[PDB]
Amino acid sequence: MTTNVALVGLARDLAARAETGKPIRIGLIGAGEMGTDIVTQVARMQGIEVGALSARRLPNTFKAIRTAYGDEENAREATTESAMTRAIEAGKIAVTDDNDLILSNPLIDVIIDATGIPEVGAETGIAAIRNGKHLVMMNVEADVTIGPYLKAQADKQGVIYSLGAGDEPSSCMELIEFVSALGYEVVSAGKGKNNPLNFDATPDDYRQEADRRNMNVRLLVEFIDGSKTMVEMAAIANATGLVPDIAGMHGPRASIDQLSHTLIPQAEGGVLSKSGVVDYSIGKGVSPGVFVVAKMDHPRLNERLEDLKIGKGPYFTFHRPYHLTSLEVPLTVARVVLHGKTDMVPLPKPVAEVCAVAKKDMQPGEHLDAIGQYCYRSWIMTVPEARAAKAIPCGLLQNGTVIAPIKKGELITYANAAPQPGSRIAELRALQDAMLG
Amino acid sequence: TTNVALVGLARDLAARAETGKPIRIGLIGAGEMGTDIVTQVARMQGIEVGALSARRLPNTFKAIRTAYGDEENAREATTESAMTRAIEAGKIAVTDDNDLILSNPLIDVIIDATGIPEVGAETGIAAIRNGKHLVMMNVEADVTIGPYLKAQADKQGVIYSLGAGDEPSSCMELIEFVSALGYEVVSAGKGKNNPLNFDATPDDYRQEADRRNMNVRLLVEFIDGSKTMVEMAAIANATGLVPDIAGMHGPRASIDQLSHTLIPQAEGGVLSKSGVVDYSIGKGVSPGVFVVAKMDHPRLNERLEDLKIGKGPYFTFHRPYHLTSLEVPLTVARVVLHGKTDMVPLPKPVAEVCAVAKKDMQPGEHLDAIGQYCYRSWIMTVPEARAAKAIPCGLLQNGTVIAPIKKGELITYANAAPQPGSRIAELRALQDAMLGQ
Ligand SMILES: [Mg+2]
Ligand SMILES: [Mg+2]
Repeated sequence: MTTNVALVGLARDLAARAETGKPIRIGLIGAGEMGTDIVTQVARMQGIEVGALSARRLPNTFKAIRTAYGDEENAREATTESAMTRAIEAGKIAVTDDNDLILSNPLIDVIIDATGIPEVGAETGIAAIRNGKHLVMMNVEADVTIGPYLKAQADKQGVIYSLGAGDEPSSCMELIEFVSALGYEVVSAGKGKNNPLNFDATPDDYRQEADRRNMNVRLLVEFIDGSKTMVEMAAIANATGLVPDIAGMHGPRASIDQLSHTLIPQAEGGVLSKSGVVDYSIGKGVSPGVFVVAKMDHPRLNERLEDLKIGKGPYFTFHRPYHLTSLEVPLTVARVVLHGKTDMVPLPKPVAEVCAVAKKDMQPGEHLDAIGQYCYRSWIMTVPEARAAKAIPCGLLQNGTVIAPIKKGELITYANAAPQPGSRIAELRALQDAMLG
Repeated sequence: TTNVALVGLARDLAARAETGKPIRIGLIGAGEMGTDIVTQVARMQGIEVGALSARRLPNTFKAIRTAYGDEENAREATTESAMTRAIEAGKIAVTDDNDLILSNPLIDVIIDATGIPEVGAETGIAAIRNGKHLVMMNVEADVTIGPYLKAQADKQGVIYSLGAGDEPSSCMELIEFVSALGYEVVSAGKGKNNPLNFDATPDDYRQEADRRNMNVRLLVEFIDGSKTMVEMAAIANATGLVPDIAGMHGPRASIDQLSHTLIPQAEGGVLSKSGVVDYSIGKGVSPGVFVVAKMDHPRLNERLEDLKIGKGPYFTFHRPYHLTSLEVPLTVARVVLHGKTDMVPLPKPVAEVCAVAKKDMQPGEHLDAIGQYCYRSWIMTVPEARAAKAIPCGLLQNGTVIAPIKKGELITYANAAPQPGSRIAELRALQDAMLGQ
């Protein structure tokens, strides 16, 4: 009709949900780019709606709705529960500047924080779970810091925790599930980037592109300096047991057609010390999307994949050549609510830690700024290596205090820096560490 | 073996293994596809081949020896009590009598891997009659009598599905995704590296078939387009997409050109309308399958452009692999564990696989078989096939020519008569009666 095709699978399940007259209802925190994308995407779908939308400043909620629909007719201001419930019952998106109204409204099935602020994702995440709501996490920086604790609390409450679909970590998990259900060895998994990283990048280098693209300069810097890649790969590690092969990963030069001879063991001509890793490639054809390199262990299976022109064995590349970011998150919401399935959760025992390296020399008393700025960049390590070094989890570091001189390129540790101790995020991480100890 | 924690369907299969009662497949046909399935299941958890049949008993032992290295796991059974005792002993029961498999109480799901459409029809209705789920690999049979099989499965309370891993069922994965997200499916299908040759015969391929120890008919039906017509018809008949013209356009297009080619003429492509099955000639599409989708909101167009998915409003979604028989056990797992089909025909077919003569023939000659000398498949809409009195291609093997036929001419009830006594002609008449109601 709009789609040109009969209803099948999840599309059919959503249509059946719509026919009940009670759609799945998202409580959406954050009316910026990702939130506006979600509102826009849900408007094309059946059986799923945004019940309520919050922003720090109320006008930005109306702006998001106007961008999605071309006018504000679907928006209705609500600053108490009775007003929010009435709005939703009237078929409106309740808009508010009070997150707690969304977190506690009885008609909201699932919470998504789209602010892009890890501390807010932590705060609203534990609130969602305490209110007995399912939680879909888009903030990967938060997830790699406190995900295991959120997941444990979600299980204590009988709700589902999941990373949202459409970002490299969760998209890669689709490939991992497929290869592993078939009983094949996962040799390496990850993402690519078209151009080399620049670990020295700062907002001075990108402020011009940011202005031109009307976007947050920090998103550019964390892209170029490797930080986002380190985070995303750690999320895959911590959901699978795959490990970085070396701190920071290898990040070799490899096009899509070269992965199966590069991100494999050194004994077989690759760069890896062992099989079972997260890594990434620099080169053409991989981004957007994600990959798994799998090994065949039976000569007949090798021959079938060679006859099918999948590669030359025993290593083969499985590529998902797209990820739609925000746009796929409603699919996670549907799977959670209709099927009781998560798309991606951390394991109970993390295997990797996102650590941080200084981008510049700093003296005691200076404050560390923020990811995507001037002072530091993320750096993946195994948990044992991070612990030996007393590395501070990168997610804790914004506005931290330097307590001993730090040189450009040096690891940020509990010997040379101190997080702001009063954050929900440092306080939740302490609880996670106690749970794990 | 996999290097990763159990997630999703893998986890579901491991939990099934822990019950001590695996999913049990009854496998009919010990040739190449059936040997692939025995080999693939051997590296999976929670799923086993309970029994294997062949026309000639020694081929069952040969399949098992190719899978395992020796024939140890095989045990001949000639009665139900022997078969059940063999399965309970951890053996693969082997026989030359399909009915022993079809009626054994320990068998959960039947798969016919013989590659013979008539046998797929016969064993499929028998599997349903016996209250077993049915996974169909024979697409030639499915596009002939699939609707009837699906209706009879519904009456018995069992599940009918095409097996995963072939172009039609792989494409349905993409169609599900795009349509769940509410996007317009413009075109869907597969690719071929080189131009079709409609005049190909076994003489052109017998040398390569001998060299590769393979059936020459598989090569001829690939080259002459027959398999492509069948696979696109299966997608059509599961979705309501239609060939835009008899035989489809089959334009030259690489993977990067699909989104400007298999789109409407008004927008610079070749199609008369949106919502089709078609195929491309050129690089980078094969192996696997595509959907070209259209965006209907400028923000969603912008997002996909920013992600470098394409230049809008048309975008290509590619699954760059499909593993043939190796994925079929995933269909078995989803059917038995989750009650989900991977692919079913709609109740009302929209496309018919018809046939065209490859050479002049005179009355009294017999038509031979697909992949040989006399005829090739040719997709048509159902209304055009009806109007022309076209015979469904699946009925034609060993049919009688009853009026002169020229090279390139459609095979119709006016110029040929199918063998009337086949299970496939009989079941097709039943389907036509059911559709008349
Ligand atoms: Mg990402
Ligand atoms: Mg095929």
